[PDB]
Amino acid sequence: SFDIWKNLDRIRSTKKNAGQFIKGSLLILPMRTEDKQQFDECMDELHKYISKDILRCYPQKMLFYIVLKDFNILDSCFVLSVLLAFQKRLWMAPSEKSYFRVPKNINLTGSFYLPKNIETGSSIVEVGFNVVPDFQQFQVKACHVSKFMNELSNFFSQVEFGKCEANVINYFKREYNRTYSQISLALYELPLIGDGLFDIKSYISKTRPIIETSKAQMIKHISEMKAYNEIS
Amino acid sequence: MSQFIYPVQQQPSLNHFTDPNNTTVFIGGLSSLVTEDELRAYFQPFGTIVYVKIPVGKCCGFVQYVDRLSAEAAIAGMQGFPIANSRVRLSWGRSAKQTALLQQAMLSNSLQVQQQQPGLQQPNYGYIPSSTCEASSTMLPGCQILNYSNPQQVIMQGSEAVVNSTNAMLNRLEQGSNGFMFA
Amino acid sequence: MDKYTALIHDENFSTLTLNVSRYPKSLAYWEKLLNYIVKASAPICKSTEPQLLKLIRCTYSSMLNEFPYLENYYIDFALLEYKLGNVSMSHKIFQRGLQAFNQRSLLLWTSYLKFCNNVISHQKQLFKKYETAEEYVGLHFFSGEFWDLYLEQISSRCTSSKKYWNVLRKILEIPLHSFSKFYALWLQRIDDIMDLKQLSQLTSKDELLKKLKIDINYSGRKGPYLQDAKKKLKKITKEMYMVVQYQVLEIYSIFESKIYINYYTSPETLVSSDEIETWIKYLDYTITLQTDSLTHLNFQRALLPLAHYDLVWIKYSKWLINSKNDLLGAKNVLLMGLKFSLKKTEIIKLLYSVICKLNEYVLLRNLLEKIESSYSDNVENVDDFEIFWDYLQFKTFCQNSLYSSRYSDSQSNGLLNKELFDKVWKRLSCKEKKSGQEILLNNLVQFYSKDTVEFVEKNIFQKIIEFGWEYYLQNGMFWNCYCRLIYFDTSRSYLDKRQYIVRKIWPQIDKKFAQSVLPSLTEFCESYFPEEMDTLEEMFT
Amino acid sequence: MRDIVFVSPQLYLSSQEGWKSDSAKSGFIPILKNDLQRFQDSLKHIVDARNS
Amino acid sequence: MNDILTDYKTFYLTHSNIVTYESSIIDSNTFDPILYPELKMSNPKYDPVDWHKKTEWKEAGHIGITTERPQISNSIIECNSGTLIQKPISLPNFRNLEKINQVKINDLYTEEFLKE
Amino acid sequence: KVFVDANRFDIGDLVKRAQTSRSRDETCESNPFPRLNNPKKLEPPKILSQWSNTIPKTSIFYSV
Repeated sequence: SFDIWKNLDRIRSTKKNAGQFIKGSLLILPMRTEDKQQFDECMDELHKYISKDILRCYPQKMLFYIVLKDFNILDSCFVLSVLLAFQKRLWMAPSEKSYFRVPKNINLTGSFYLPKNIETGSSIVEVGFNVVPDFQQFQVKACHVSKFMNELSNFFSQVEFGKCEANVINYFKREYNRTYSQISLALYELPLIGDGLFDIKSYISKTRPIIETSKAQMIKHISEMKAYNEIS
Repeated sequence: MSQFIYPVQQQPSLNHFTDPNNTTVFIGGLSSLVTEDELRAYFQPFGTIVYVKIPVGKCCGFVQYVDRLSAEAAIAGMQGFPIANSRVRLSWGRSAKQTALLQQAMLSNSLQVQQQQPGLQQPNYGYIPSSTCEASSTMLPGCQILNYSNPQQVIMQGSEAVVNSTNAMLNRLEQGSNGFMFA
Repeated sequence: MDKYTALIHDENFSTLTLNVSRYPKSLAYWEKLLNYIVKASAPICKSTEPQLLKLIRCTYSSMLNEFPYLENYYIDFALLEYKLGNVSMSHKIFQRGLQAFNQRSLLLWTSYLKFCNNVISHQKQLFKKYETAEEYVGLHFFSGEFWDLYLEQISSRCTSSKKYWNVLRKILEIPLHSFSKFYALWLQRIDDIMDLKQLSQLTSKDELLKKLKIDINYSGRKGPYLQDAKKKLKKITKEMYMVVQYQVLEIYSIFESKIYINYYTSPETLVSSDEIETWIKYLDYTITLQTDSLTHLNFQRALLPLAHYDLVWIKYSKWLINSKNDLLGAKNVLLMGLKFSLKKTEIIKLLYSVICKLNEYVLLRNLLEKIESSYSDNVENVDDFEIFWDYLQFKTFCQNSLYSSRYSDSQSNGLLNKELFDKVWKRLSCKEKKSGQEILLNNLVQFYSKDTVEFVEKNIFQKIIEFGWEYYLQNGMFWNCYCRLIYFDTSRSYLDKRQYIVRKIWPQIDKKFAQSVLPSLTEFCESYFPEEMDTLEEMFT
Repeated sequence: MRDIVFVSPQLYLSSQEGWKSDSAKSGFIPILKNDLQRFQDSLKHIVDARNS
Repeated sequence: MNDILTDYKTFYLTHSNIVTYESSIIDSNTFDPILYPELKMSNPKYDPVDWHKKTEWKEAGHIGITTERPQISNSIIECNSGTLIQKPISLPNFRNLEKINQVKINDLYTEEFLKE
Repeated sequence: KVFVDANRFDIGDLVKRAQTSRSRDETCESNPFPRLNNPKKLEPPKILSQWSNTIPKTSIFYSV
C-alpha cells in the first residue's frame, strides 16, 4: 500500500482530529534541484491541492525554500511525503516520472528546520551541533510507506510552537546563504594556502630553529631509547 | 590557620604498570604459528614500532611503540583478537634488557628495582603522535612537519607520502595474494 | 583638515592596510593595523568623528570575520562599543561572539554576564540568561568564576533564600577546579542554621524522616536534636566531598596538569606533541564518561588550541557518528571544520563519504562542482594527488549513477566516459610532473570483460605504445598492468591469452629496458606463468 | 562609505566576479579606493603563477 | 584488513551506482559500503550494534589498571537549575565508596612470563 | 586589552602624586611559542584541611 492517498485516508481515519491546525506553527524545508521544469511540474501538481495560503516557495537568486505556515497535522505528512519522494526519485528511478505514487524499496530521507523556541515535552531525531544558529534541524531515516506517516503524526502531535517572529523566514534565508557562502569561500582558499595569502617568507625565518632543535631532540631520544633497549 | 591546603600524595613505587612513560606492550597467549613479520603486520597500523621480538618457545612477544597514545590504542583495540586461532591477552610489559635484569635480580632476590623509560624531552613541535610515514614543505601547522623512519632516523614528511602509501598498499595486495608474504 | 582625512591621507595607513590585504591570515599585520587605527583616535568619546568610528567598527568586524576564535577581541570590541554609549550593538556583538563558538566559551560567557548584570536590570530576564548560560558552560573544569557570579547574584537579589540552596546543591556535585570553596560555603551555611524548620530548605520532610531519621516537627528539647541533625548532614556532605575530590584529583593528576595552552593564538602557531597526546587522551576519557553536555563542552574547549590540525575535527565527527548516531551532526561538524583546518584532504574525503551515506546526492554534486571550479576546471593538473583522486572517485560514482551503461552486461563505464577519460588522459600526458601515474594505470586496468578490455587496451595501452613515452615504457609496473589486464579477461581462453601475451606483448618492449622491466615482469611470471619463464629469460639475454 | 572599499583576495584570485564590494561581508579586507590599482599590482606575480 | 577495505571502497566507488548502493543499504545493521569502510578503518572489533560494570568504564583514564570508581547513583548535574527549582532535591545515593583506595592490577606480564 | 584592567574601555577612564605595567601596544609576535619554558604548571586544586585525610593515599601514576 505505497500510495500516498490511501495512506492519507488511513491516517485521517484514526489520528484523533489531525485536521486541526497547530497555532503559530512553522516548518522550513530547503531543497535543491538539478532540473527545473520537472520540479516545477511537481510543484504545480502539489499546489493544485495544498492551496497557495498554506505552502509557499521562495526561489533564492538553485535553491527552493519550501515553507509551511500554520500547517495542519494531516497536510504536513502529505507535503513531506510528496516532496521527499520526488527528491529521492530524481536519482533512483528517473524513468517512472510518477508524482503521487511512491515505488517500493524507496526509503524516505531528508531534513527540515523548525524554530528554536519549541519544546519537545524514534525514527525522527533532533541533531546536535546545528550550523544554523537560531533554528533546530531534524533528520528522517528508515521510512517505508506507512512508518514515515505514523512517525510524523506521533512527533507533531506532541511538539508545540510559540509566538513566531514576523519575518523569521528572511532571517533563515540570510543565515543559510551566509553559511553556504562561507563554505564556498573555504573551498576557494584551498590552492592558495602556500605563501599565497600566508606570509610564509617570514613565517619560515621564525619557525626554522624550533624545527631544527626538535629534530635534534628526536634523534637524541632515538639513540637514548636504543641504548636503553639493547644489552650491548 | 587556613582551611585550604594543597593535596599531597605518595608515589606508587614505579613498576611497569604505573609508569606513564611505558610504551611497550606484552602480548601473551601466542599460538607459536606466528613469526615476527606477521606480528609486526598485526601491530603496525596503530603506530610506529621500535622493535618486535618473540622469545623462542615462550609463547609471548613484545611490541615497543614510540608513542604512549599508540600503545594505549593498540591495547584498547587488539584485546581478545585471535592470532593463529588462539585468543590474545594484552598488557603492559618491559624491554628485553630490563627483562633479563629483572630475571637475574629475582633469581638473586636482591633489589627488584626498575628504571623509568626515557622521555621525549618536551617541548617537541614537529611531531604529531600516532602518525604513520613510509617514504616543498612550508611547515604549516596542518601537515606533519617531522616523523619517524620505518625500520631509525628522522625524516621530514612530504606531500608524496600519501601517494607512496597507496602505491605500497596496492603492491602488497597484488603480491600478497600470490603468496610471497603472509603479511 | 579633519582627523579622519588626516589619518586617511597618512602614508602609514596605506602600508599597513596593504600588508593586511596581502597577508590575510597572519594576524600580526591585522593586530598592528587595528592598534594603529585605534591609537590614531587619541580621545575615545561620543563626539569623535562618526566616519572614524565607522572605520574602527568596520576594521574590528573584518578581523573578527577573518579569525572567528579570538575571544579577547570579541570582548574588546564589545567593550569599546559600550564605551561609545550604545549598548544594543554591544549585546549584538556579544551574541555574535557566542554564536561563533556554538555557545560554549567560558571567557565570553563570564564577560557577557558580568556586563549583563549592570545593564539588564530585570530579574526574570537576567536569571533566564544565567540558566541558559549554565546549561552550556556550567560543567567546565575552570567554571568557578561563572558559579561565583551566579551565587553572588542570587544572594544579592533573591530574598526567599530557597534558590540559593537549590543552586548550591547542584554546584556541590559538579567536579570543578575550585569545588573546595563551594564545599566550604555549604559547610558554613549548614553550620549557621538555628532551628529545625530551616532543615526543610535542604531536602523534603519525608526524605529527611525516611533516610536520615530526622524529624523536623520534633517538639521537646531541640538543641541536642538539631546538633544531631547537623552532624548527620555534615557526614553526608563529607561523603559527597569524598566522591567529588576523587573525581577532581584524578582528572587533574592525569590530564589537566599537562595542558599549558588554552587559548586560540593564530593560524601560524604550532602546538606541542605532548599537549596533542594529552588532549586526545582527555577527549577519550570524557567520551567514556558518557555525559553529552560535558563531551560537547570538552570538544569545543579542545578546538581552541589545535583548531587548525583537523585531527580533533575528525575525532569529533567519528564520535558523533558511531557513539551518538547523528549523521547530520557529523556532516555539520565536518562542514564547519572545512573552514578552519589547513589540510582539508582527510576532512573532504570523510565529508564525501558521509554525504553519500545521508542520501543527499545533490549536495555531493554541488561539492564536486565547487572543488572543480576552485581549480579553474583544471583539477586534473593539481599538484596534490589526494584531492584529485577523491574527486575522481566520487565524480565517477555520480556519473555511473546518472548515465546509463554504454557497454554490455550492465558493465558501468566507470573511467571510460568521455568526461572523465579526458581528464585522466590529460593527467597521464604530463608523465613526469605529477605523482599518481601508476595508481591511475592500475585503477584503470580493472574491467574484466571482452569489449571493456578491448576499449581500454586500444585507447590507453596501444596509444602509449605507439607514442613511445620512455618513462612509461621503461617502468615495469606498466607492463605488469598490461599483462594483468589481458590475463584476467574472462572472454579469452587460456591458450589464446597465453599466446597473445607471449607473442605480442613481450616483443613490443625494447631490450635496453631489460634491467628495469625485468623485476616486475619476472614477479608476474613466477606468480602466473612458471612454464613461460624459460621463454622470458631466454628472450631477455 | 567614503574613501574605503572592501576587497577579498581569495575571491579575486579565484577569478570570480564579486571580488570587490561596498558591503562588509565575511572575508573582506578594507582598502583605499585610490590605492586599488597597487593592490592589484601586489597580487600580480601570484596570479600570474596561478595562470601559468 | 586496511588494504582490503581501501581497495574495496575505491572499486565500489568506481564500479557501482546509486541505485545499487541504495538497494544495498539496510539500516538494521547500519551497514553502508561507503562510510563503513571508513569507520572500520583501524578498529578490528568494530560492531555497529549499566555503563559502570564494563571494562571500558572501569579503566577509562588509565589503561591496564582497573579500579572501581566512586560515583553518585542519582546525579543531578544533567538537570538545569530552572527545572531543579521545581521540587526539593533528593539526597545523594552513593556507589563504590569503600573501593577508593583498593586498586587491582592484572599483572599478566609477571604472572605468565617471569613466573611462567 | 581585557585582563590588565587598566587599559579596559569601560573603567579605564579612572586609571587613565602616587610597576612594570602591561602596555596596550603588545603584539602576538612577542613570545611566538609560549611553551619555551616561560610558563609554569597550573596550581593543584585546594582541598579542605579538616578533611585532608580523605585524600587517596597513593596516586595512580608515578610522576617525578
